[PDB]
Amino acid sequence: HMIKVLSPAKINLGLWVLGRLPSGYHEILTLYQEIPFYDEIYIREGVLRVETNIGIPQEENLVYKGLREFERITGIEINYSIFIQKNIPPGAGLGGGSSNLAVVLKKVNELLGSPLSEEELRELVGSISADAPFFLLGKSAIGRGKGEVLEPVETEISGKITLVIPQVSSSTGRVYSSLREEHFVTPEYAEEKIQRIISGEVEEIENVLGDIARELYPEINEVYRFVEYLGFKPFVSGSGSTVYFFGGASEELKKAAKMRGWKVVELEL
Ligand SMILES: C[C@](O)(CO)[C@H](O)COP(=O)(O)OP(=O)(O)OC[C@H]1O[C@@H](n2ccc(N)nc2=O)[C@H](O)[C@@H]1O
Ligand SMILES: Nc1ncnc2c1ncn2[C@@H]1O[C@H](COP(=O)(O)OP(=O)(O)O)[C@@H](O)[C@H]1O
Ligand SMILES: [Cl-]
Repeated sequence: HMIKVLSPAKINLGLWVLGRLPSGYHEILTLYQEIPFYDEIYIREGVLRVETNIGIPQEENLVYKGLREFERITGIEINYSIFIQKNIPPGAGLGGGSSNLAVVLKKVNELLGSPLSEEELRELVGSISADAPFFLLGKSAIGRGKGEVLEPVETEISGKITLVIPQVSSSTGRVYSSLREEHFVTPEYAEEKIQRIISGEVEEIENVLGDIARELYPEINEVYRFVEYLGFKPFVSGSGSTVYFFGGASEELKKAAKMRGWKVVELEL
């Protein structure tokens, strides 16, 4: 009895870093926005298996790690065969892996009689991925702490958004590790910025991890410069690699993308 579950992406509509935590993580503020861009996940009764169409090893898959932790916490044997069709590229700053982890573990929990509460599930996915708890909420939310302390919000943002995703995979850890004092801001500063974005002022979006990613991976900067040339203000999701803008894709951009190996995703919010 195979089922299909959709695993959506997010973008950050702005991100600010407040400082380092002794744990090695960073305290942040960000506006998360779930976007209609999905991995397709097929769940089948069978021997525990987690496969993708892009060669991610089972042992390194967040979903697999989550299911194995589920088994350990709960005592219940997981007999599900998982295949993920990965439309959302790894290292794109769209939280694809985090989404995968959250929707699979939410579904498997329900299928097995809900041995974990909303809170326990949240803590489980959260202990593996800072972005994963967002995907248990979806829609629009302010993420605080490491990103997992969530406040649902209603924004005045709608219309076309285009994602331009280069082939280069951005390492989240490497981008965060390049942060120094000059990159940090007070929460009061970030908090004012986020509220303006929520009210529709998209010009107020910024993201220091984007600044760093453009330096560490020159192709992200090329995409960024190309979007400017197209007549749009570019923005960066996560720690890169994705650049987005508020508008549609022209034939010129599609041509550039085809030639350069960029993925162009046209969305409506
Ligand atoms: C950049 C964002 O995509 C914005 O939504 C997220 O903060 C990244 O979250 P994620 O992909 O779930 O990241 P994780 O897999 O939990 O952590 C990967 C690495 O990123 C760094 N990291 C992540 C989250 C955070 N609040 N501070 C950090 O410093 C840590 O060095 C960590 O080892
Ligand atoms: N199910 C999964 N989907 C995508 N990436 C995964 C998955 N499981 C593990 N990974 C690993 O996580 C990294 C990218 O994950 P992703 O959530 O796309 O990062 P980000 O969105 O922060 O750029 C890659 O190194 C990849 O090998
Ligand atoms: Cl930005």
